[PDB]
Order: sequence, then C-alpha cells, then structure tokens
Amino acid sequence: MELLKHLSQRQYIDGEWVESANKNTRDIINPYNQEVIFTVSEGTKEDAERAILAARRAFESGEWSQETAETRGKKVRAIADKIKEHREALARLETLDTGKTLEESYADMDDIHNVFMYFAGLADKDGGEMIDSPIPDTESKIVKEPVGVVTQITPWNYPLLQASWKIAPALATGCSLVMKPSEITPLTTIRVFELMEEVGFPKGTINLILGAGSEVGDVMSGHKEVDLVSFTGSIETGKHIMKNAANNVTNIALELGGKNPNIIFDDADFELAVDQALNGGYFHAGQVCSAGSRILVQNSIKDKFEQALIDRVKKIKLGNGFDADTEMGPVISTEHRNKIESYMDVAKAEGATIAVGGKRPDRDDLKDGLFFEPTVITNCDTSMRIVQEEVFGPVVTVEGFETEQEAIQLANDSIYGLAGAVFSKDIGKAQRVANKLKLGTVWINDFHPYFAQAPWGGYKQSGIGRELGKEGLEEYLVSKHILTNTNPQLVNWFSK
Amino acid sequence: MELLKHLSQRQYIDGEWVESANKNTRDIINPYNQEVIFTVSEGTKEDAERAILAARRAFESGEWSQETAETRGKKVRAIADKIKEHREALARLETLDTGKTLEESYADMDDIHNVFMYFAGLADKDGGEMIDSPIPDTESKIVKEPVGVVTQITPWNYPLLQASWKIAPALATGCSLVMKPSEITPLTTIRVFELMEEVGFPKGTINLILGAGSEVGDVMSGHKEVDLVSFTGSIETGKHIMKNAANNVTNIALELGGKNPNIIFDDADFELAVDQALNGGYFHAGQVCSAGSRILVQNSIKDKFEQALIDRVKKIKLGNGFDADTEMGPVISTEHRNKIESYMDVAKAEGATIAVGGKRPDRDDLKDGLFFEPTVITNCDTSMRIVQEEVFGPVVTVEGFETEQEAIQLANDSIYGLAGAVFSKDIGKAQRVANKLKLGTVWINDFHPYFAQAPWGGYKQSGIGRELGKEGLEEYLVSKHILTNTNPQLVNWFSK
Amino acid sequence: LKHLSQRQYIDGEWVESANKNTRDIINPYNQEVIFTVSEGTKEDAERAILAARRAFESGEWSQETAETRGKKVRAIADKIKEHREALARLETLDTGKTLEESYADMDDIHNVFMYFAGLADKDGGEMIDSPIPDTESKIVKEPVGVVTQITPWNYPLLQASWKIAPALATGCSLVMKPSEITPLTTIRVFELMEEVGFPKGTINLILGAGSEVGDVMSGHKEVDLVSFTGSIETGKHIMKNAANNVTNIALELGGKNPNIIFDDADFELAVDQALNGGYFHAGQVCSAGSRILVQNSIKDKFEQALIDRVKKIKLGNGFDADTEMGPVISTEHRNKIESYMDVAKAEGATIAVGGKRPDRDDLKDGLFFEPTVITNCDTSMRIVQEEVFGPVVTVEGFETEQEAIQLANDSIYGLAGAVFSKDIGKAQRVANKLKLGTVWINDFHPYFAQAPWGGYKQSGIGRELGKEGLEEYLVSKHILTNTNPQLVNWFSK
Amino acid sequence: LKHLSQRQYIDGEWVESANKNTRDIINPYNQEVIFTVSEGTKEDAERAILAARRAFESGEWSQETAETRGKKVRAIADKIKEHREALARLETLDTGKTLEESYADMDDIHNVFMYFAGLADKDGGEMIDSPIPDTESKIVKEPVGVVTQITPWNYPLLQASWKIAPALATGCSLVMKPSEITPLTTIRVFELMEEVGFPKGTINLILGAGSEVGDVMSGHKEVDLVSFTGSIETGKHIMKNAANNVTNIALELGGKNPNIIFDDADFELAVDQALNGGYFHAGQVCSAGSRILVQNSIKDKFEQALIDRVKKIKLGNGFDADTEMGPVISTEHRNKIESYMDVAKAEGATIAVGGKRPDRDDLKDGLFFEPTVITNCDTSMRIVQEEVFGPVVTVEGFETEQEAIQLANDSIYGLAGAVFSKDIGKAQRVANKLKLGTVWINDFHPYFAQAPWGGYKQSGIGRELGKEGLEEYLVSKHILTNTNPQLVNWFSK
Ligand code: NA
Ligand code: NA
Ligand code: NA
Ligand code: NA
Ligand code: NA
Ligand code: NA
Ligand code: NA
Ligand code: NA
Repeated sequence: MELLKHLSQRQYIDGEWVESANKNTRDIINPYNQEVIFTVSEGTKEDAERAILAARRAFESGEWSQETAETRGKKVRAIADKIKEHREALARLETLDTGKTLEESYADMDDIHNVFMYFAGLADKDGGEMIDSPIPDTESKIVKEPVGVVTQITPWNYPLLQASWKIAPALATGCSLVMKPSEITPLTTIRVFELMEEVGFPKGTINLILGAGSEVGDVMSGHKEVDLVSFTGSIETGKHIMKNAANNVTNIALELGGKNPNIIFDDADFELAVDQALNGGYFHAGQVCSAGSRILVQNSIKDKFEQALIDRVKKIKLGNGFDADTEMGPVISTEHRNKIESYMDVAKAEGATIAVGGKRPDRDDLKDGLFFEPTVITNCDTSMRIVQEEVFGPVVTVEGFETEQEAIQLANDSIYGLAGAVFSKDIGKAQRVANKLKLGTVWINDFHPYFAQAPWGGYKQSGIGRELGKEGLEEYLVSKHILTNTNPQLVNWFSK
Repeated sequence: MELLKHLSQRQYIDGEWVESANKNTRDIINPYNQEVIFTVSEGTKEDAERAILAARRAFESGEWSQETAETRGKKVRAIADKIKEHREALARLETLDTGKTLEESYADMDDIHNVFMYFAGLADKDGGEMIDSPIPDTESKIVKEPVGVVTQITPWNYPLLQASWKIAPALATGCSLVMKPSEITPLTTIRVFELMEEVGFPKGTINLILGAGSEVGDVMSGHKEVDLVSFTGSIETGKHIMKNAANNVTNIALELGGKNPNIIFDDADFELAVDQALNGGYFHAGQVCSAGSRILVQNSIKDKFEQALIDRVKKIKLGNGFDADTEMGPVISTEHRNKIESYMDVAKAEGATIAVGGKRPDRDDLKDGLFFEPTVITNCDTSMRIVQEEVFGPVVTVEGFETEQEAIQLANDSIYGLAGAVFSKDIGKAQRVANKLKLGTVWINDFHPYFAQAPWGGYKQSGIGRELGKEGLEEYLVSKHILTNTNPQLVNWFSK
Repeated sequence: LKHLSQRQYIDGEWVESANKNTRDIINPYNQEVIFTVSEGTKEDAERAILAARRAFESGEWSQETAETRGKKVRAIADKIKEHREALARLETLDTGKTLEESYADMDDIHNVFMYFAGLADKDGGEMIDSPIPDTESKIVKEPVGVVTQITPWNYPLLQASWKIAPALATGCSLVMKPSEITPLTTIRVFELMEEVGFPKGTINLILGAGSEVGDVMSGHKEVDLVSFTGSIETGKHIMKNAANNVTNIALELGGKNPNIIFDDADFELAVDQALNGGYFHAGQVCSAGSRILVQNSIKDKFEQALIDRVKKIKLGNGFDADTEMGPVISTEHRNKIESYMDVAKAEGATIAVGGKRPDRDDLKDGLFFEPTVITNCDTSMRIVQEEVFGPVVTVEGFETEQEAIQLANDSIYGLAGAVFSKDIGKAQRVANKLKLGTVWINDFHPYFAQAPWGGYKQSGIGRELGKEGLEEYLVSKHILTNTNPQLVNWFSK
Repeated sequence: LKHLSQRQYIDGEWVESANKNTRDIINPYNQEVIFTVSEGTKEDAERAILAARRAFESGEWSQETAETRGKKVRAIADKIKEHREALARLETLDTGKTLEESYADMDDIHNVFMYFAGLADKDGGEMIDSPIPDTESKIVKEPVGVVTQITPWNYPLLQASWKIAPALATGCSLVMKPSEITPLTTIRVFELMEEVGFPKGTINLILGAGSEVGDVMSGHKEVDLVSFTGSIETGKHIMKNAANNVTNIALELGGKNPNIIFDDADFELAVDQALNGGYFHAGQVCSAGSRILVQNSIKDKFEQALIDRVKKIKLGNGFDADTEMGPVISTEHRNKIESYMDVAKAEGATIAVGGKRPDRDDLKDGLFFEPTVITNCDTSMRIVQEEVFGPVVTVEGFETEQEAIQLANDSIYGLAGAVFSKDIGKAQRVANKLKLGTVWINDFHPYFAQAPWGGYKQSGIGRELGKEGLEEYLVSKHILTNTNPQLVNWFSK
C-alpha cells in the first residue's frame, strides 16, 4: 500500500506513460481479502496496434538492434541490479497482487535478478558462425540477428518472473517488444517498466499494454508487423494465439500448462518423498505450470504414502501471504476458484474419492478471501478427467503403479509434457525413467527447480519452444546465411 | 520409361508396400507432352492415420530412436551412396516427372547425395550439454532426443531434393517419419523409399503416403500423435497446416515461397548481372522457391539492363528436358500454367508492360506440352499484384531504384523473406545491403546457391524454422533438462 | 607380407633410407624375423618435413573444401574395413596380441576415420558481435599447418589413426614415424592412403629410430605441431625440443590407472573387469588398470577370486582361437618387467601369483611373462607408483570413499580409471574427484572417437579424439575489418 | 603510493620476503625511485603454490557455483572502474606511457573482467551420444587446477587481467608474479581482489626477479598450467622447465608485426595508422607494427610523409596532456634499442630519422629514445627480422600482392598484422594467407575480450581472451557409465 501511492497506473507506449485511448480502467484486487488495491488503464486494440507500430519503427531505426551486444548486456545487467535494489518492495507488491507467501515472492525476486544477470552475460557471447563452404571461391557465414518485433503475453501466477523470462532475452538480442501482463495481476510488470525506463532504452524498444480489451490479444498475436509471439498461459488460449499467428506465418513460442507427474518408487527416501509431494502439490496453492498434481506411487508403499500425505495436508497453514506463519495463500480469483470447485464435482461423479480438502475453508479469517483447501484425490485412474486435465489449484491425485514400466506408461499418458520428478535412492533406475519420460524437465530426487542456465518448456501440448538458457535466447534470434562469391564467373546456361 | 517397368506403384506403410485402402489410383503425367507415364495408389485418410500410428509404435519400441547415433549415421550414409549409385536413373525419372532439364536433374542428384552425406556425418556429433548448476549439490544436463513422430509434406518442383532435406535429419536424429510427396510428382520419392528399404529400417520408422485424398493433409497436420509437421509448399496451404497443427500444439517447420529480390547496382559487373538475372528468373521455368522474380536495378543502368535482358530472353531455348540443347522445360501442370497466364492479364490491367514473352509458345514441338515463354514485365511498381505475389513461373518483373536506401526499402517491401541477391563490385556496399535485407539467405555477386552445410529458410511469411545445416537438424530434436539433486534434504515448508 | 612395401614414403614416392640401411621386424610370439624395412636417416626426416611444408603452402590439400577432405577421409575409413582381416593379422603378427583384440582395433580404426570424416566440414569458425562500432569481427579456423606424429608400439595402427584422421580432415600436412619395432600396419595404411589419393607431400612416412630422427621431427622450425604418444621420458625430451621453436605439443604418456572396487560392487563383474583391466594386451596399455584399490571388507575375498582366475589365463599364439593373452613386445621390455618383480619383493610386496616367464614348451621361444598379482603393497612403493606396462597388477585396500580417492589420486599420472559400485550416486561422487581424463563407472577400457581422451598431470598435454582432438589440428585467426576507418590523429600533423 | 602495500600476498596475508630483501621501483620519465617493495624468494613462491594447491583441493572456490564465481569476477570489474583514476596514474608512473593510454587500459580491463564474469556460467561440458549401447557418456569441464601467471612490464595490469579473469571465472587457484620492474598496479589489484573476498590461497602475489622465483613458478610439480607473457628467450626457458612435469603451457611472446600498405589504401589513413602502429607506448607493444611493407608505386611518397610526421612527434612526461610518446622502460632496454641502430647501419640500412636519444633539456633525465624510421632495408637483415620493441619501424617495398604476403610471413613470428587497401576483397585474400593470430583490415591495434588473441609460430602457444582464452583454464573429463554392465568373460573361469 506504501508503494502503490507512487506506482504508475498507465500503459507505456513509445516512450510515454499513457492512459487507454477510451479512458477505460480496471480495478485490481488482492485475493486475500478481495479488496480493490489499485486501478489501472484498460487499453484498446488501437493502443496495442500503436505499440506494435512503435516497436517496428524502433527496430527499423537500429538504435537498439544495432547497438553493440556488449552495451546491450550492460543495460540488461542494470535492470538486474534494479531488481535487487527494489527486492523488498517488489516482493511485497507481488504478494499483494497474487496472494502467495512473502517468502515465495522473495524467492521470485532472487530468481528474477539471476535471469536478467544470466542474459546480460550471454548477450555478447555469439554472433553466428563461419562455414567452410563446399563451393570454391566463396565465403559463407551465418549471422544471428534479433528476430525483430516480439509480442509477449504473461500469466497471473508468477507475473514478474514470467515477464523476466521474456524481457531479458528480447533486450539482450536487440529486439523491440510489446508486453501485456495478465489483466488481473499487472502491478509488478508496471513496476519493472518503470525500472527499465530508468535504465534507458530507445523510444519504442519496450512497450507495455494493459488489459484484456476487445481484440487486444488478437492484435498482439495476429499483427503483420510481429515476428514472434511468445505466450505463457492456458492451453485453450495458446491454441487460439497460434491459429492467429498463422495468419502471418509468425513464429510462436508457447508455454502452456502441464499434468506433471511425481513418481515415487518404493525405494525412495520416504520422508523426502512426502515432503516433496506436499511441495510439488501446494506451493502457490498449486497454481504452477509445473505443479506436481499427478502423484504416481508404487503399490507396495501406496497406503503408507497416502496416509502420510493426508495427515500432513490437514496441517497446512492457510492465511495472509504477509503473515510469516502462512504456508499457503488463496487462489487468484473468483473465476479460478469456481473452476477448481467444479472439478471436485467432476472428480466425484467419475468415481474418485476426495480424501481430504475439496472445499473452501470455514475459518473466520479466511472467509473474505479466495481460499480453497489443499486437497488429495484418491482412487482414481488415468481415464478420468480429474487425472488428465490441469486443475491448476491446490489439488493432487494419487495413482498406484506396480513396475517401473507401468510408472513410465502412466506418466506419459497425458496430452502434456512440461516437467516431472522421479524419487528413488536407486539413481540408475531414476536415470532410466528420466530418459523415457516425455517431459522438458525431469528432476531426480527433487521437485520444482528451474534456473536461467537451463532451458524450460514442454513436449506435446505443453508448448512449443523453450525459455531460459541458450535455447531461450535463440527464440529471439534469426539466422541469415550470407554467401559471397569471391570470384564470380558467368554461368552461360542461357545462350548468347 | 525403362525404369518405370520395375518401379513400385504403392504406398509404403509399416514395412509393407500397400495399395490405397479404397483401391483408388492416380495417373501421373509428363509435363513435356501431357502423356500419362505411370499410375499410383491414391491413399485415404485412414491410410495416413495407420502410417502415423505405425510411426508412433516404432518410435516407442526404440529400435531406431534408441539406436546409437553413430549407427544411424552409417545408415543415412548408405542412403547417400544409393543415391549416387542410381544417379542416372533418378535424374531421368525426375526430368520425366517434373519436366526440368536432365542437367538440372543431375545437379539435384549430386546435391541430394551431399545432403544425406552431411546429415550422416552430423548424426553423432552433439548429444546435449552439461550445465554448471547454480544450485549446490545438483547435477544439470541437457539431453537432446529425437522430437518424435514427424509428418513431412513436399512440393512438386524439386521432389527428391526437398524430400532429402526432411528425411536425412529425421533419420539421423532417430525420429519416425510419414512422408507425402506432391500428388502430381511422386516418382523419385517412391524410388527413394525402395532404396531406403534396401538399407533397412525398423518397421514403421519410415512410411510413404501417396495422394491428395480427402482429409489426408488434415490428418498429417492434425493428428495427436505427431510431434512435428514439416511442410514445404504454397503459403495458403502452409497457413492451413499451421492452424491444424495448433489443435495439438504441434511444432511446425514451414518453407513457403518468396518474392526474392535480385538487386543490381550500377557498379555491378554488368554482364555477370545479366547472366545471373536470367539464371535467377528462368532455371526450372522459374518454379523455384527462391527464384529471382523481382529484379531491382539502379535507375542509371535500368534502360541498358532491360534491353540486354530482353534480348537474351528472346534466345532462351525451350524444349524436352531430355534434349541436351534445351535450356528451359515446361511448367508443371495445366492448372499451374493457367495460373501463370491469369497473372499476365492482372499485370496489364494494373498498368505493367509485358516486354517479352507472356504467352504459350507456338512452335510445333512445344504445342503438346505445358510450355510458357520466358517473360519480362517492365514499367511496374511495388503496389502491383504482379510485383507482390509469387507467380512461380518463368516470369520476372523489373523495378528501378535510385539509392542504396531505396533498394533496401523496395526489397523488404513484400510479405516474404526467403532469399535474395546483391550485385555490386563494391563489396562493402553489398555487405551493408545484405545486413539490412530481411531474408534467410543473401548472395553477394551470385544467385541460387544452397548447400547442406548452411541453414535455409524464411523470415516473415516465407516460413517458420530452418532446413539444412545444424539448425535443420535441430528441428528434429527436443531438449530435456535432467536435474539430479545429489544430496536431497527435506524442505520442511509445510508443518509436521 | 609378400606384397607389403618395405620402404618409407616421402613426397609421393616409396623410397629407401638415404643410406640404404634396414631393420628386421620381429614377431614377439616366436622372436622370428618376419619382415625387413628401411631404417631412415635424419636427412630423410628433414626432407619429409620440407615436402610437407611445400605441400601445405601449395594449398592443394589445405585449401581443398572441407567437404571434399571429409570424403577422402571417409575413403580411408572404407579401405580399413575392406582390409580388416589382413590388417588385424598384420597387427597380431607384429605386436603379439590376440587376433580378437586386433579385430577390435580395426573396428575402432574404421570408426575413428569415419568420425573425423563426418566432422571435417562442420565448423569453420565464428562471427563475433564486435564491441567496436563499424567493425566486423570473425574467427576463422585454419589447419595448424605441418604436423609431426610419433606413435607407440602397443597399438600401432590405432594410435596412428587418432593422429592421421584429424590432421587430414582439417587440411594439415603430416609426417608420421611409427615405433621402430612395429611399423607393419602403418606401412600398410600408407599404401591405402596412397590409393585414395592425396597431393604430393601431404602425407609422409618415416621409418626407424635413426640417430636424431626423433629430434628432427620434434625440433624442426617448419613444424607447427608435434604429436607424440609414448613413454614419459621421451615425451619430456620431445617437449623440450619443441620449445626451441615454440612449437605446439600434444602428448599422451602413460598412466597409473586406478580400478576402484567398493564392497557394494557387483562382485563377479568387478573380478571379471579387474582381469580385463590388468591383462588385456598383457597389460601393455596406457590405460591398463594396474592399480587395484579394493574396499577392506571384501579385500580377502577379492584377492582369492582374482588369483584363482589369474592361474587359469591362457597364454599362447595370438592367432590361436583359445589364446587369452599373448607375449610382451620385446626382450628389453620383458627384462624391464622382470626387474620390477625384484624391486617389488625388495620393498616388501608379495608376488601372490605369476612374476616369471612361463615354462610350457610352446611358450619357451616367445616373449611371454605370466599374469601377475602383487599384494601387501602400499602407495609409497615403486611397484605401485611406477608404470610397469606389463601383465601385472597391484592390490591395495581402502577403508572409506575418501581414502579410495586419496590413494587413487596419489600418483604423478592422470589418464584413466574406474569405479565399481552398485551405488551409482557414490560412483559419480568419486568420479568427480578423480584427476583423470577418463573415468569409467562399472566398466573398464572403453574409448571412442566421439569423446576426448588424454591425461591430467604427467599423463599428457592436450586431447585426442572428439571435437577437442580435432582442435589440436586447427589454429584460430581473428580477422577484424574496420568498415568506416577514420584517422586517429594521436600524433601531431 | 603512501597507502599502497609494499608486500607480497600469500595465503591470505600480506607478507615480506622470507629474507626481508627489497627492490626499488623506478619511474622511467626521470629515473627516480618511486616505491620500494619486497623482493621474494624461491621458498616464498613455493609456499604460494602449495597454498594455491591446498585452496584448490578444499573446493571453496573450485566447487563454488559458476554463477557465484561470475558475480565475484564482476565485483572485481566494478572495483577497477571505481578506482580508474588512481590505477591509470599508477600505471603511467610505473611504465611511463601517456595517462590517456593508461585510461584506455583501465576501460579495457573493466571490460575484460566483465566479459569473463558473464562467461563463467555458460558451459560446463557436453553430453555425448555414445556408440556403445547401454552407456551414458559425458564430458565435464573442470578448472585446470593451480595456475602460475607471469606478466610483462609493458601493460602490467592489462596483461594481468587477461590471466586473472578466466582463472577466477573457472574456479582455479592462481599465483601471479608481475614484472620485477613494474609491480605497482598488480599490487593494487590484489588489494582490490582481497576486498571482494576470495577463499584463503585462491589468489597469491609473488614479487621479484624472474631469475630467482621463475624456475619454481614454471617447474613446480603442483602447477597444472603455466601462463607466461614476455620475451621469446624467457618463454622458451619456461616451456622447457614446464616439461619437467608435463605441465600445460600458454605463451604470448612478441612479434615482428607487418603493416601492409597497398597503393590503393586511403593514403592519409595509412600514414596515420603507420605512426600509431609504430609508436604507441614507444613501440613497446607485442603487436607493434614495426615492419611496414609498402607497395613500390607509393613508397617514396609514403616514406616522405611518414618521416615528416615522425619529426613532429611530441616526447615528454606521460602526465602532461601534450605528450604523444613517453620514454622506454629501463636503461637496459634503451641500451638494447641503441645497439640495434649500430646493427642496422652495419648491415647497410639507413636511419632516415631518429635513432638516438633526444637532446632537449626536459628529456635528459628520462629514458627517452627518438621515434625512428629505418629505410633501405631488406628481409635478410637483423633489423627487419628481430623484435626491437622500441620506437622504431622499418620500411620495405613490395611489387605484388603475392610478394607482400611472402615478405610478411618471412619471419619467425606470427602475432598480428594489418592490411590497408580500399579493395576489401584484396585485403581479405591477403588476410587469409598471413600466418598471424589477428589480422586487421584498414585498422591497427584493436583487441577485445570477445575475441581470442595469440600467435602462430614463435609468437606463442595457445590463446588469451575470448572463449578460447577461458578454455586454457579448463580441463576435460570423460565420465562413461555402463548402465547395464555384463561380464565380458574373456579370461577362463
Ligand atoms: Na491481483
Ligand atoms: Na508441442
Ligand atoms: Na509428373
Ligand atoms: Na515467419
Ligand atoms: Na614387431
Ligand atoms: Na599435463
Ligand atoms: Na617502474
Ligand atoms: Na607456436
């Protein structure tokens, strides 16, 4: 609330903070108490178009795209340093806007600093290749250029974190960008734009559009001046975005959700597996792309595991993200909580058991917030909607498996392929399983870790492309083969 | 006609040569005389589905996907050697099916051998990376795996050449593939499948579907078991394919056409520029993705250039591709010639001049074939359909430019971005221009060269992704981050 | 042998030694002379180097396209496979090892040439995003130049391939000298390369151990890289000579390679692989597992099992199907191995089995030495620290993982080693702490063209095989173009 | 200077020489003693190496995350920028070059540390697709280990940064010894690194005579890499000493760098850059353009223009803004330069201008030597072939592109050179044929952290700067895991 008195309420287009063309606004809510905490501009499709045209003009001017990579790196580093400088206020703003614990928000800010620092350091480390040409008297080189004008659409769960994954490489490579954060969580994205403006970028290089205005998304994914659309969010919206991008054969990078398996063998460190099953299921109330919502446990220890998990779930502390004792905050919005609630009905109707949770808590200090109890669903199977579909809430399912081969078959039996884990003290076995899982990231005896040094993304319906790592940077580059004939001679194919 | 008596007429699905499920067939035509030369199976959508399921079963069996990269390379090399062994018959078959000169077909076969040889040698050279992890007591590695099941759709202009650009990296990386060549030019693709069978691949690893059956394309682009759709062809079909691929968030690699500029400065080697303008415009009767259909010539030499080009165009020798004196063969089909013809009407109506050509030739030996005269269109400008749209025939437009800046502006003023050239003895100038052109390939003082060592593909509406080179191989790989916690400890976030 | 060349190959011609001297080549199985070859002079070596320089400067190979160089290297690979049987037989005849081991070599050799053939045209350098506005910066990779290559007697053609393949793929000119006692397969491979066809002077073969031949090959001013595989003493001398012209050196010297067996290893696997590590090629392997380190809890069991198996090892003619271990290479080498037995006993170690020449009648004429196990020894002993390079292993116990690592690293060497344990996590921890170029987990011996091979510490400098191996034969050039040059005007006008 | 340390830095402590010996440091502008520092012993050097080894083995820096190591290297970069003024002044005081040149050095140094900071966490090694079924193959890149670093007097802190930055980024422990005559900025950077904070023994600074501690730094068994920048004679000695333990060497020695000026060069640009190439830092630059090669048709015009400009070069105190060229480094060095003038005249060359100490009163107390142009010389002469390393250039003519290339490559060196021509295609053709680590087209002198720097032939071994520079400080380990180990059963059961 302190920081909010100085935070911008506007969009940032072509070097200026500007309101919506029609003066529309949106009230931003704190999910802990459903109170309005801020009011921001709700931009129009014409605003989005203007931002894209500004990004294109800036790209063509070359002020950023032709800046030295070393200098671009120094600027990205300056953003990183600002994130660290404002770590406390940023973490508080993120907890206020998204509801997650302040400790989780601090962790995000540490990661965000590291993301910008990594890409700053990567900016000037390539440039392309020299090719030994198969044609005598020619020089062949591949030059890597910025892809161009990029549109970036981020989700509500980790707004600034996901923004950093897109902004850092775009700026390091010399692109121009237009970003639109989730309409319900724009606060830390507005703040990072203020911080980037303090660092200084050429007019139009960076643009922030706010809202969920009519056709705003369609303009960001379907405009002819866009070279890459990068979207993180729901599968249905991602598919729509990809179909729109097709209208101009535009590159797409998508990170959609997952149905992430947490595979626990009977020779896992049992108390570790229980601890990490809770962590996988319930960090940020399960509102994580890579949440471990699908637990697969070996039959021999399944009963022991379920009882241990359930007993721990009953003790999870719900409350205000600002209170140090809180272990799990509320879910993000009324609409999202309703969707979670509707999945409980689906689960029961198809024959699954709600072993614990599965409703809103009654406690007085939680009544005004968007809370939902941490939930464990048992007696289910792979045919069920509750197992196959991403609920994106504080909910896990538990299925048993007999053998290593069955664990792999079940884990791969989904439309998704983002991340997962294998818990076993037999590292050779864990490695065998990891090699067979169709997942972008596999953890052995861990759950959740990601970092700027390694690419992240999904097989199958979890996405297209990668974020983070050298591969993440590559989404923002395009290759050009320049072939010079150093002794050109007439071909004389056509008669003289 | 000799080779045709032993050539298969069937599809190749799951290790067997099989007819269409409905026994339908298609007559294949020789464009030189419009005679039926062969009759092949015309497959159904159910055939395509069966091939895809076979490819998936084969992929999951691991017989090819878990074969050593070195051994996969040896097999791809064996295909390369077969291409060379059968060079003469393959070249003849390609000229028979597509109409281009036998000399052009020989060049194709030399290129095809080199494409398979390049990928054979690349197969075992990069399995991923070790990452220095930012988390203590963890090991981080990125493993590159085959992307999975791939569908491959090739065009009629260079059937076997374009097939090799797709097959070679798919097999080198360990993917399973389903290929469908253009319905009007299947002959050399059938033959290469016979040759691959001789080398030996596990059942289902390679599949050939033939036809343009109802919903065949839709199944190949929209099936849930496909991990990558790779399509080379027309922009309208490519967009449709991408939209269908979106239904399962499937990776797409597209190479659509271009409106490829041939930029000739007043300080070019003039006779070289004239020679290469002819080559750019009229190889394969202009039916080249990268044909130099859009000549941009400096105003100072434009009159001289037009006269020199026109005088040469009048001498181009049309005829049978099998006759050694032929310099340009027919176009591919009645439908395609009609499309080219309709553009002549469009050009005149919008105010351009048909300086030479622009009709079917009258000569008696050309009357039965699908010939169209090499054509030069003058007095045109960037606003015109004839300049903006890909005609894909033996037709060039000529526009003038005043300055280097105007040449760049005009060259980039199209929806495409595949390839182009800059002719100037001032290499520094040519490099400045090359750096500003939004094209996947730029030639300086040359026109047409491509090779397996360097990536090929388009900016903007010319495509998504790359073929050839290391980047071409990468389309057929997927990255997996395996993170092992080597000293796992309880996090104890959730109370005990 | 009736058709094999007896000469050196210099500047496109098979030629005798300048002084007509020859050397008799021996089969270690029966000590019979099997062939007679030219014994070259230092002047022959100088002529070869000058021919290699002239060929390099002509550009006929160095400026050939990388793709075409790869095709030629592939053609050599194919000739190896075509002549696999005869090459394997020549290698067994010359070196004494089993025909099965020689076949394995020829498969590896084919694969080495095939790997480098495929690599030849895959990386010409990089484009650098220059920090100076209006400049273009690129790094071009060129062949390093003229290279001299000196190979050992244990795996003559194998070690030759590791050097020849990258040199030819990158466009270098080379002068090779195989071990004076084992030239046969190297002569043959030169015949095969000549059939493929290379410009005159690109490849040259010097034969012998003539006075100063080695010195010329390591110290000549026209050499850009000296690549030597052999003994530590000779390697050091070669490096010192190379210094006279600041010449790049690549060295692979021996090792004291540890074979670490934990009490939770697959016991019969560990015994099997301890035998393999110790006795393949009668232990005449740079990476032989001569130093067994076994956990104390299973040490007695392990020693008894190992010793009982060693007593059954079948010695004989490498051509006989039942032979498991052939003879050692020469009288001098066997004498050196014999002298180490004396050293071992004098410093207090026990010769548990073996430690002498076998008595059997069919082995009496050959250079055989019994597979030997030395027990009750420790890290202070010469028998543990020094590379014996014979069919001899030592056995030391360790208590903990930390002690195994300490002992394993307690040598001047750093080539290769193994860790046997069913606990893969533990094996990985140990592997990370061993100062060794190659570490095997639950295996012993494997190497391949796809991965670099070489030593930490006194085991060498540089790497062979893999992309790193290729890089020894390249040099980087930074070409920086100022595209808008302006006067600096630092100095007064 | 009143607050600058006078001591060595060994194992986390500032310490005097074991024998309390000291050395007086001189300012070449006036030959006045400016500071007195410890003159260490060979035992001090040994103690530093052993401390570096202990620190390496503790893993406090070598097992720190690459990301964290990068942050520390970045912190050093920031300290350099913070203390830019004082560092530049100290460098000018110690070495004599202009303050403006010293500022340029400090900006470069900041960028060198920043580059390597950003590179620290960007590799780690490779995953290999193994040719053996049921095996996992990976190459892990580890710090090479303990490194000794010996730097020259011409650009003390610049050359120190090229060595320190990659060593620290990769996780090595280092022992550095700056030139005995120019230790000031190196002492200062160690004070700054100490403020950033590194584990005890990770960084060590030895001060004094190459003749006392040099052999220990190049010949100690605990060293894994010796990195030396300096004279050819010393570099060779160092390499021979390193051979005693088969130790990796990286050497950057001088050059005889050609400045090739075609008749179609931008003439006034070529004159400007010829002066810059010849006379920055009084020609005391490893890559100084001492060998001018000019096309015959413009040679007379060029010589007249160059000579006329050389007469106007302003000599003086590096702290005075009008100074364009400072003094040479020492009495011994100036004497060596003077002796070359005698050599040049005796072999028939012409001293067209300069060739002696200046007479002006304000220059008499300093180690000044006039900028010199030597004409009428040829490639057979010592004055053309040998590196004088002073404010001296030779001028030779050439007729054709082929002759320019032949002459340019006709030296024992191969560090750097330039080609001036408006015909870029021609310049590129020439650049491709010059045996030089760096070739500038229409420029002279530029280097940067993003691109590797080093010499062909006798100019060195290895590279500094760029990704290749980082690689000198890494070692490859192939870890091969057999994931389904089976008995081989070679030996009888
Ligand atoms: Na909110
Ligand atoms: Na996908
Ligand atoms: Na046809
Ligand atoms: Na596109
Ligand atoms: Na022999
Ligand atoms: Na070494
Ligand atoms: Na001094
Ligand atoms: Na050298």
